[PDB]
Amino acid sequence: SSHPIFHRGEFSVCDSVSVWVGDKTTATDIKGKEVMVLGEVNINNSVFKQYFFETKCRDGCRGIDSKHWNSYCTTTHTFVKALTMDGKQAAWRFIRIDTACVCVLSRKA
Amino acid sequence: SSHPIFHRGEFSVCDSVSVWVGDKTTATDIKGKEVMVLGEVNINNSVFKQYFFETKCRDGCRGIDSKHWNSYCTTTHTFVKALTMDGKQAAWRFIRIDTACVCVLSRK
Amino acid sequence: CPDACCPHGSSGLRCTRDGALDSLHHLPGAENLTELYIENQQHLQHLELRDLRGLGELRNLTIVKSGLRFVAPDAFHFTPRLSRLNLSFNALESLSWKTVQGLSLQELVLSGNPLHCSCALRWLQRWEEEGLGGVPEQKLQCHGQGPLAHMPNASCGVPTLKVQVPNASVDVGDDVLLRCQVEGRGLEQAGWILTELEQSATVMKSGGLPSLGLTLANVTSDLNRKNVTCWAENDVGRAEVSVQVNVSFPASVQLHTAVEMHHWCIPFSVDGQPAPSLRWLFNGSVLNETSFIFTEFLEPAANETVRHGCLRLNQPTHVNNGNYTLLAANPFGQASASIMAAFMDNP
Amino acid sequence: CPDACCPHGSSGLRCTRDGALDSLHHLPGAENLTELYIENQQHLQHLELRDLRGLGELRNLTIVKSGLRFVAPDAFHFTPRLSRLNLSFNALESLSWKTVQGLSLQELVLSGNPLHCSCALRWLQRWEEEGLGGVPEQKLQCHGQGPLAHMPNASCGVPTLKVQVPNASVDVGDDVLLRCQVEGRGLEQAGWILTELEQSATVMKSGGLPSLGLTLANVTSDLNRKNVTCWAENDVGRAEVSVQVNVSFPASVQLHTAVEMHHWCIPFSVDGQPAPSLRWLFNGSVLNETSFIFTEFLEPAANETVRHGCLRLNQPTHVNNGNYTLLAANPFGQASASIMAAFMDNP
Ligand SMILES: *[C@@H]1O[C@H](CO)[C@@H](O[C@H]2O[C@H](CO)[C@@H](O[C@@H]3O[C@H](CO)[C@@H](O)[C@H](O)[C@@H]3O)[C@H](O)[C@H]2NC(C)=O)[C@H](O)[C@H]1NC(C)=O
Ligand SMILES: *[C@@H]1O[C@H](CO)[C@@H](O[C@H]2O[C@H](CO)[C@@H](O[C@@H]3O[C@H](CO)[C@@H](O)[C@H](O)[C@@H]3O)[C@H](O)[C@H]2NC(C)=O)[C@H](O)[C@H]1NC(C)=O
Ligand SMILES: *[C@@H]1O[C@H](CO)[C@@H](O[C@H]2O[C@H](CO)[C@@H](O[C@@H]3O[C@H](CO)[C@@H](O)[C@H](O)[C@@H]3O)[C@H](O)[C@H]2NC(C)=O)[C@H](O)[C@H]1NC(C)=O
Ligand SMILES: *[C@@H]1O[C@H](CO)[C@@H](O[C@H]2O[C@H](CO)[C@@H](O[C@H]3O[C@H](CO)[C@@H](O)[C@H](O)[C@@H]3O)[C@H](O)[C@H]2NC(C)=O)[C@H](O)[C@H]1NC(C)=O
Ligand SMILES: *[C@@H]1O[C@H](CO)[C@@H](O[C@H]2O[C@H](CO)[C@@H](O[C@H]3O[C@H](CO)[C@@H](O)[C@H](O)[C@@H]3O)[C@H](O)[C@H]2NC(C)=O)[C@H](O)[C@H]1NC(C)=O
Ligand SMILES: *[C@H]1O[C@H](CO)[C@@H](O[C@H]2O[C@H](CO)[C@@H](O[C@@H]3O[C@H](CO)[C@@H](O)[C@H](O)[C@@H]3O)[C@H](O)[C@H]2NC(C)=O)[C@H](O)[C@H]1NC(C)=O
Ligand SMILES: *[C@H]1O[C@H](CO)[C@@H](O[C@H]2O[C@H](CO)[C@@H](O[C@@H]3O[C@H](CO)[C@@H](O)[C@H](O)[C@@H]3O)[C@H](O)[C@H]2NC(C)=O)[C@H](O)[C@H]1NC(C)=O
Ligand SMILES: *[C@H]1O[C@H](CO)[C@@H](O[C@H]2O[C@H](CO)[C@@H](O[C@@H]3O[C@H](CO)[C@@H](O)[C@H](O)[C@@H]3O)[C@H](O)[C@H]2NC(C)=O)[C@H](O)[C@H]1NC(C)=O
Ligand SMILES: *[C@H]1O[C@H](CO)[C@@H](O[C@H]2O[C@H](CO)[C@@H](O[C@H]3O[C@H](CO)[C@@H](O)[C@H](O)[C@@H]3O)[C@H](O)[C@H]2NC(C)=O)[C@H](O)[C@H]1NC(C)=O
Ligand SMILES: *[C@H]1O[C@H](CO)[C@@H](O[C@H]2O[C@H](CO)[C@@H](O[C@H]3O[C@H](CO)[C@@H](O)[C@H](O)[C@@H]3O)[C@H](O)[C@H]2NC(C)=O)[C@H](O)[C@H]1NC(C)=O
Ligand SMILES: *[C@@H]1O[C@H](CO)[C@@H](O[C@H]2O[C@H](CO)[C@@H](O)[C@H](O)[C@H]2NC(C)=O)[C@H](O)[C@H]1NC(C)=O
Ligand SMILES: *[C@@H]1O[C@H](CO)[C@@H](O[C@H]2O[C@H](CO)[C@@H](O)[C@H](O)[C@H]2NC(C)=O)[C@H](O)[C@H]1NC(C)=O
Repeated sequence: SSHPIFHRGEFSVCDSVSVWVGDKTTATDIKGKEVMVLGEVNINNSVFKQYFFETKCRDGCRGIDSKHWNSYCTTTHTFVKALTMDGKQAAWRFIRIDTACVCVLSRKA
Repeated sequence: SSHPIFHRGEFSVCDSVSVWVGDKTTATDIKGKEVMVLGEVNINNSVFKQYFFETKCRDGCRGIDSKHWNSYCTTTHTFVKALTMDGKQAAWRFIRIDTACVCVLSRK
Repeated sequence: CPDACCPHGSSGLRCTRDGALDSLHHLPGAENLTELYIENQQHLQHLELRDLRGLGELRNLTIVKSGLRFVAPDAFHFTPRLSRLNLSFNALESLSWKTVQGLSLQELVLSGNPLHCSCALRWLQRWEEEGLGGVPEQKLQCHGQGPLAHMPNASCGVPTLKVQVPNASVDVGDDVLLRCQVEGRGLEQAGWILTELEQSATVMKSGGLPSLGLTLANVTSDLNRKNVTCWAENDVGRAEVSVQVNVSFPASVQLHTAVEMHHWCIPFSVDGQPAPSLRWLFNGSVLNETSFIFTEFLEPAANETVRHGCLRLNQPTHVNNGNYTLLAANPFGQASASIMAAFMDNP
Repeated sequence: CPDACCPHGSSGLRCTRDGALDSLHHLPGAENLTELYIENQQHLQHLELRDLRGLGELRNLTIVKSGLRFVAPDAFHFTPRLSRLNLSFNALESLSWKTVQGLSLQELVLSGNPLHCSCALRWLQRWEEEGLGGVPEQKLQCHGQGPLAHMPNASCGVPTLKVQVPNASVDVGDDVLLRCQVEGRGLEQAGWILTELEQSATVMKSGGLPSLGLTLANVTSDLNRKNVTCWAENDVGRAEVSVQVNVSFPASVQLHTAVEMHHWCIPFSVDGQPAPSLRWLFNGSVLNETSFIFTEFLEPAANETVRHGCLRLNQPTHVNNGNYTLLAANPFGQASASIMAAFMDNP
């Protein structure tokens, strides 16, 4: 840990972790409604296991001027198409999934 | 107008902008290979024109302690599945798209 | 000067010898000074405001060695600062409470003094435990003797304080009468404090000492969020308690054009008392708040009934584009405000 | 004292009159002083360092009105500071350059002086244009007269300098010999400057004035990035020029555990002279860098051939998990280092 980079490197303000999520069963759609997420999908005769690339906060932010600001890191989302279920309606709908971790700024005093 | 929120609300260190991209024709796959994106796809029925939700940096960062840190905002990505032409055949592959705008720190 | 005083050198008037104040106010030499040494003096029995009649900027006052038996709760009224006051080796039977009156007095010597322990000394008592005026180290005790910085404790108390507001809610242009009942066994002065009640006609003096009448006539709404306090001073300390009015007026509401911060926000401002209940409508139909679309209030400001906040949208899409109506309701009816918001285009 | 000097008040020695320094060095009273006023005397012709024999912190020195005419490059050598030097109204024909030797002198008065304009005043020339020592306003002019702060300009210059490195490359344990050619007309002193060559055996004195010979024998790699400079001083000014050596040795290389920061990074450190060309392998095969996976060098540190950096990976997935190999190559051959990196568990 004596490498210069541990000092002169480019750092994140908020630390994240990225994983493949494949056990997702529920999610909320573009309308904010809780919908069911299937585990496989049929894209042109080819059965696919539904997987998602998700990034979330690694559970105040780094480099912030704490004299003047309260702050914290938080997980933000993206909308991605997915085979879901609303009744006997299997559909190709956009759902909400973790995609980044950003710093939320807040003035103090 | 002057509303208390412009002072007491929760702001971003970096400003972004979300849009819906439906004219994407190329993208890079997970192998970093450049691939062709189908304008449409179809599930055992009619066709869904392929659209993507993207967020990039909106034209240093806010609230940074400029005494010890340099900083800049930059667009990060995410991997999303998509109907692509691998340079040989049609396939469901993960492509790289803009997904957020974050702050990058560098010591002074 | 010199003749019976003023040696020292710097900012100092030194007369450690004998009475000579009978003419130290007419032609002393310099109204200013900073230290006065009056250790040792036959006369000078009652120290009063008339004895320090000389607007000074003194920090050290020594009145040890003298007759000084009484010190009218006033004396040090002239000298604003005062950090050290030495009244030791004297003939003081007690030191009134007011006496000090927060002078940031850093050192207070009350010694070799008769010092008969009354309730009126609990303050001294406290200054000890609190360890404040630099009392502790002196080992003060009680005259006649029931000896010291020990002492019956709970039998001594400040006064008790209740203020009965009217039973019934209030509406603008009413009268509101109320009483301040002080119960204790000290018993000295009393009086209400009105912190700027320009918006109403007040009428007090409606009482003596068991109860203090106060009435606010032809009450406006600008009575809201305004402390109405009452006094009390017993033979050792003071208690003041303060209530509020709450007068009622109709809801008012306004929306501001949606803006994008960390989350999107439709800024709102609402007034009314009772405070209105908020309700949103999206395109004329009720909007159910969820963890992504919810109403949020900022911290309430002091002395105001008006509330500020946001309809908060966590990454809304074109599907959230539309007309947002905020409904504010209280017992007088309902106020309404609407706004068009577009967070995203929608092919 | 008093007798002919020492009045003033603060750290001042004032003798505005005839010279009497003969005993102002043996038993003056205080070697300390800050202002010296000698704007009047009968002697004082040759001012040398001896005339100032006496450690002191002087900021103002007045030697106007006197007789001085020859001030050898040394004088004020003692007073390290000195901000204002007034030598006006004298006999000084010319003032040697080296005199000031960057003493931060803020004000320099030279005037009513014969001031024969020479090349040996191009320095005051500069000082006037550059507007440095508060020369401008004085309106100095030449003695005999070819009048002033005008003056043939191109006919005065500093000496020229080239230093010839061995034309052929070098390898460790060789003899590196070289000459420093100073070409001009003023012609005074010369001499190399070695910035610590503790790792090599230097051999100088091999030159006179037209050339200065310097040879390093049995040369270690610790010669790299160590400035080798040489002097030059004409009758008016100084020029130093410096070159370097570059001794070659084989490539060395190491990789560190991959670390996730903003971007993932496989840190690396590589040395070698000549500096090696780099190439990466992923699982034994060529890895072609992209906009998302590329090599990035940190800024090279002071005098050290070693380079540090990272193979930067912009949001790599499990498909990037594997063995990463860095290959450092130069004339001597090639060094290699490998490391396994896991960025994400696979499905
Ligand atoms: C006089 O009018 C006041 C203004 O409408 C009213 O305010 C109070 O309302 C309730 C009373 O129980 C309380 O509000 C709570 O505050 C806590 C935090 O302090 C919250 O966690 C909770 O959700 C709720 O908001 C407060 O006591 C106070 N709130 C305000 C508006 O500041 C009084 O109730 C009312 N009293 C009289 C004399 O009728
Ligand atoms: C003898 O030692 C030299 C030390 O000064 C050294 O020179 C080299 O300097 C750097 C690497 O150390 C490189 O220069 C490049 O220059 C280009 C154009 O300015 C830049 O775009 C690039 O980033 C880099 O700075 C070269 O490797 C080399 N520079 C030269 C002289 O071309 C060498 O080891 C050697 N130099 C000689 C005399 O050949
Ligand atoms: C990344 O790949 C490297 C080469 O493919 C590999 O380098 C070395 O791996 C091990 C030790 O780290 C050694 O391999 C052995 O070499 C002996 C001698 O030839 C053989 O008898 C034996 O069968 C085995 O191959 C070598 O030092 C070298 N590999 C070779 C043979 O080229 C790295 O180890 C690898 N990264 C890691 C550390 O997993
Ligand atoms: C009349 O004057 C003020 C309002 O105009 C009120 O004051 C008080 O304000 C706060 C209440 O929000 C009191 O409590 C704060 O301090 C305590 C420390 O004892 C903390 O726990 C915390 O910070 C509380 O928020 C303060 O004690 C007091 N402020 C002052 C002047 O020091 C006052 O209450 C009001 N009269 C009443 C009771 O109606
Ligand atoms: C021999 O001495 C030093 C090596 O130990 C060299 O130094 C240089 O340092 C940097 C170049 O890396 C430069 O610093 C000067 O320039 C900057 C930018 O213009 C200014 O901030 C300031 O004027 C710095 O002093 C110079 O190139 C040089 N520094 C100086 C002026 O000594 C040095 O270059 C080398 N000898 C030479 C001159 O070749
Ligand atoms: C007001 O008068 C007080 C008494 O006159 C004075 O108390 C102090 O008195 C002197 C300071 O001059 C000190 O006491 C000394 O004690 C030693 C024994 O240790 C004796 O030998 C000596 O003669 C003198 O009495 C103490 O500093 C203190 N007295 C004690 C011991 O409690 C107050 O300080 C004074 N108030 C002020 C600051 O104006
Ligand atoms: C989003 O929908 C709102 C409807 O709730 C709309 O409110 C207003 O709409 C119009 C223009 O402001 C007005 O509507 C009136 O409706 C009465 C009903 O009897 C008619 O008689 C009258 O002629 C008029 O059409 C009102 O100002 C108001 N509607 C009411 C009464 O609630 C918002 O305007 C709309 N978004 C926006 C700001 O365009
Ligand atoms: C070093 O000694 C210099 C000689 O005494 C001195 O020169 C200056 O002397 C006074 C300073 O107050 C000024 O003289 C002027 O003379 C003109 C001509 O009559 C007057 O019109 C004007 O009112 C003023 O008296 C000048 O500033 C200057 N005079 C000259 C050329 O000798 C230097 O100032 C002194 N260096 C320092 C420490 O500043
Ligand atoms: C009234 O008179 C003075 C008003 O400023 C004060 O006195 C004191 O001043 C300082 C306070 O710590 C102390 O003096 C010592 O320090 C000074 C400063 O270095 C020195 O001259 C020397 O060491 C002094 O002994 C003393 O506490 C006291 N001054 C003295 C020695 O008379 C103070 O506010 C009050 N005087 C008192 C103590 O009654
Ligand atoms: C050399 O000795 C002293 C310097 O160590 C000189 O002194 C003076 O110093 C400055 C100028 O150098 C004078 O001016 C100060 O005050 C002005 C206010 O008008 C400000 O602009 C600023 O603070 C300046 O620094 C001082 O007035 C004076 N010092 C004193 C005694 O206060 C001294 O003049 C010089 N001797 C000579 C004449 O050779
Ligand atoms: C009376 O003086 C005592 C000092 O002993 C104060 O301390 C209290 O400490 C405890 C509080 O939890 C209890 O022991 C008592 O309340 C009290 N101590 C006793 C026995 O007196 C106390 O605050 C003082 N009481 C008053 C007048 O406030
Ligand atoms: C000789 O005098 C000339 C007079 O111009 C000097 O030229 C410089 O003049 C300015 C400096 O005060 C600047 O404009 C430049 O540094 C330079 N003029 C240009 C732009 O060429 C010159 O430096 C002096 N020294 C010699 C002999 O070169």
